[PDB]
Amino acid sequence: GSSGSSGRSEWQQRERRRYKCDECGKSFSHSSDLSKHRRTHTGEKPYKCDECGKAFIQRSHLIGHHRVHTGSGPSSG
Ligand SMILES: [Zn+2]
Ligand SMILES: [Zn+2]
Repeated sequence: GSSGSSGRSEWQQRERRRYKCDECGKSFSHSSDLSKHRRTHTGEKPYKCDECGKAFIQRSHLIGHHRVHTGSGPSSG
């Protein structure tokens, strides 16, 4: 037969704003600005997951980590 990791079998992806804070709930056009904002809440890693609730220094660290958590936009009738 046939097989192999494929995933990404989604039709519509609706992920939160590209640059938005979870602490307060604000959004920004630039990531650089948002990064400086999060500070007003805490001065730690510029990245932090929500599902698990962990902080990361590098980007890739989170980019790949996200995997652990299912990624699929919400569907509706
Ligand atoms: Zn905030
Ligand atoms: Zn996580």
